[PDB]
Amino acid sequence: CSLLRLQETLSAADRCGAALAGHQLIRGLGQECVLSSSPAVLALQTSLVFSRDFGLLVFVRKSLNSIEFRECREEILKFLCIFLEKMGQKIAPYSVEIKNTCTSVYTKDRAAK
Amino acid sequence: CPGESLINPGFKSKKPAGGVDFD
Amino acid sequence: IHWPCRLTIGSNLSIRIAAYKSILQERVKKTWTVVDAKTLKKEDIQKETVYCLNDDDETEVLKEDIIQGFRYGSDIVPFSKV
Amino acid sequence: EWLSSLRAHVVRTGIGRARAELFEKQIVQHGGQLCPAQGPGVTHIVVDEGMDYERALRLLRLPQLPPGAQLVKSAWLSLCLQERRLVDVAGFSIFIPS
Amino acid sequence: YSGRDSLIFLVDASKAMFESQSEDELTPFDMSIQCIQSVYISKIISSDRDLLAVVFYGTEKDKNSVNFKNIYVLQELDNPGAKRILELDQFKGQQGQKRFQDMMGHGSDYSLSEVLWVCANLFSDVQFKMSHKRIMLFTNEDNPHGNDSAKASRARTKAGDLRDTGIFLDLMHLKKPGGFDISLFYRDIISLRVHFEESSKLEDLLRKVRAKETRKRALSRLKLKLNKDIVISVGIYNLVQKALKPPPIKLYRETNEPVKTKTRTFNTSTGGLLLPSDTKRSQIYGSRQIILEKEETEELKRFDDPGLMLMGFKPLVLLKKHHYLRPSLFVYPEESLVIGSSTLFSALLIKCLEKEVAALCRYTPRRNIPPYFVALVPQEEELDDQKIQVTPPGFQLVFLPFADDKRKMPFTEKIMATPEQVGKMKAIVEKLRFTYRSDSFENPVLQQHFRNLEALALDLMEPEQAVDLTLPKVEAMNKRLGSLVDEFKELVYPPDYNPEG
DNA sequence: TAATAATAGTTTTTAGTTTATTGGG
DNA sequence: CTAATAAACTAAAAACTATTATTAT
Repeated sequence: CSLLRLQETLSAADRCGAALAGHQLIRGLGQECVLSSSPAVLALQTSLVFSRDFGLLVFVRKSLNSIEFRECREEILKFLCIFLEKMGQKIAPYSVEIKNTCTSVYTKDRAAK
Repeated sequence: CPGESLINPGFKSKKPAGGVDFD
Repeated sequence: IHWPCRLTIGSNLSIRIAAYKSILQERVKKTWTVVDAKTLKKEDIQKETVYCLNDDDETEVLKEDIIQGFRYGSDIVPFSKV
Repeated sequence: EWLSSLRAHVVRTGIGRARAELFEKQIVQHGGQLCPAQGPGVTHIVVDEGMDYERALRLLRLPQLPPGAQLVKSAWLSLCLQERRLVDVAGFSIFIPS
Repeated sequence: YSGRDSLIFLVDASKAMFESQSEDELTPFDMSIQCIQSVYISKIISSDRDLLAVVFYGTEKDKNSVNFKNIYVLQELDNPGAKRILELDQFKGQQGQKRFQDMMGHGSDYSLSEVLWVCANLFSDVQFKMSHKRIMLFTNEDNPHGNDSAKASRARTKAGDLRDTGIFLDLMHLKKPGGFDISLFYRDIISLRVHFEESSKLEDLLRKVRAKETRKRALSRLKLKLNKDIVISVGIYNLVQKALKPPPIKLYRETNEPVKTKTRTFNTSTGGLLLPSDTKRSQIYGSRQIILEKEETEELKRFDDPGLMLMGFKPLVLLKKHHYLRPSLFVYPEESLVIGSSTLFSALLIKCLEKEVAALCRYTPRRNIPPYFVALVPQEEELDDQKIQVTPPGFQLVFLPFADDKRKMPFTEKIMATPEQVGKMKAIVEKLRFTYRSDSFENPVLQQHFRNLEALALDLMEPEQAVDLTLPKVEAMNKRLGSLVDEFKELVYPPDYNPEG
């Protein structure tokens, strides 16, 4: 649904600095979370590949020391927690890349924080 | 407020170091 | 030990002096070393320090390719030692 | 001289310099003579714990792994050092994707 | 406490500030630029934790979210940085004002209400714990909007609005050939001489200030016990702390990013990585060394809980004043945990001042630390001419040496001298007497460290010279005394013995 | 079925080494 | 014929917020 537009905007919302961009990011992430919090049978499938592209984006771009990205990091970790708890064991294709991203996050420059 | 650092609220103004002035 | 020096008054007046430390908060010369739980010697123990480029994926930094710095303003200015 | 049957290679990357030279002198003393990794005759390659096959390939500029060279960690060789005899590389081999 | 501070600076864009009555004199624009750079670097040295901004108005262009015309912000409210210093520096000088007039607009009409609105807005755009208000301005004209009385009315209305919202302003005199003439529009819209001149407090801004001035912070929250159960809330402070150079910030060679530090211990014979548990404290006394672990080492160091237990009373004269071990501390009464402790503090200080006796008290600063014996030295509250305290009230903390701390001295005898020589250097000291003041002796070595630091930061043409005060002006004293020094040399020294070896 | 009380996270001293720096014999 | 040692150096702990689980029903 609108999650495609939303992911496009979030990928476009980290060009300049202007940590208000991070505020737009966190509010947005709240909306996609609650939209995909309760799918019926269908939106979960699109949400899976949305999670794929979003993890890709935060791994390749949200890889710096800006706190506007750090708050995004914690909120999306909680968000992925609740989705995978809700989605159960159906995210087998994304498991190893999630592990790679998470290990990178531990080894990320955020290790100073 | 007089006697306070105009550059620093809550702190007094400090006169520059002078050294000595013998009598 | 003491401090053999000269008192100074202006330029034309001076007195050789031997200053002594009257009161000092003395400290024990001996400090605790580190030994192995089994070897019980410093020889097996080898402490070392590692510096690597945390930003560029823990890329190792030479101990002579390393510089100090100082936080000047809302930033850290690069600065050497010598 | 039980290590004299070892013609291995040591990698400075991932290994502390003091650790690297200590391993070098230990292997030389016990007869183990080092050889370049990209060259032949490499029994083992001394790398860190978290080394990747492609990461090692791009580190050593190797399109392919050298023949007979095992991407083993320093834990196994250190182990063989304290109990003075060799151990298998099982539990120390890093997987090679095809 | 009071958190971050904000200082905001306003200068009108008009040709009056680009010109002077005497061309030898600076332009108001240029003197304002150099003064603002001076206060920026002074604040960077002193209290860089706070927030500063740069904003202009009256130009031919505007930069702000509100899009009010000719209202051009330059630097938002941020901790000052060297890039800000330099990007405000290039506009200094004649060529600086020329390039400013080129790339930046200058000279137009506006409203004071709108600039007040946008400055208050950007002040609100900070999400930090604000401490105080400081919104500086710089103008040589006292009536910028008297053409429209409605503009003056709305300006004073918005000034009342800011002073209602807990905002404080301040006005700087700028040189006016006709006299700046305050109270024409101010002293009523803001919170004396007409001031043809301008120097009213800028001279305090131009003088270099280099310090750290650590804010109000308690050294330790401590609980005092008299015998076993008398609980007292006490707060310990210090009036002096040794000033040290800021620590070096280790960083990479090329990229100059701060490299993180990794520290580890590994085996030699095994070669493998060691473990913290394997670490054992070892010392070698005699043949048999001692095997120990750290935890029980501080357990041995652990003697008593933190607290101050009264060990009695001794007159202040019995202690020998030369016995010091550390910079003296200062305690103040507290009412945080214990209520009414300040009443006890007042009663005891009054009684001890009446009886001029110290209060010996065993001292334990922190857990698992060896205790110590301290005496409580009362201190009164002394005011200045304007009834502002110069000596804080409360108690000083003196430190007494142990037996071992007193180093043995070599034997020294008593030697007498002629009273004629005694009167001679009595006259000598009376010649060169003065009065000590604590606000005249800094460490110029640290000052030179800083000086080189801005010299390298801003690429200053010269390493700024440290104005040392520790060097005596030997020529002056030699002129004042002259033929008295050789009189001493003949009176005391033999006339063949050089002071050197 | 939905509150408030413990409660970590940055500065900032300060002890704890360490050193590299003299003349001692 | 072999030193306290001043300065440098890292370590360690307190102080001040500092929101953040956390019971009641």
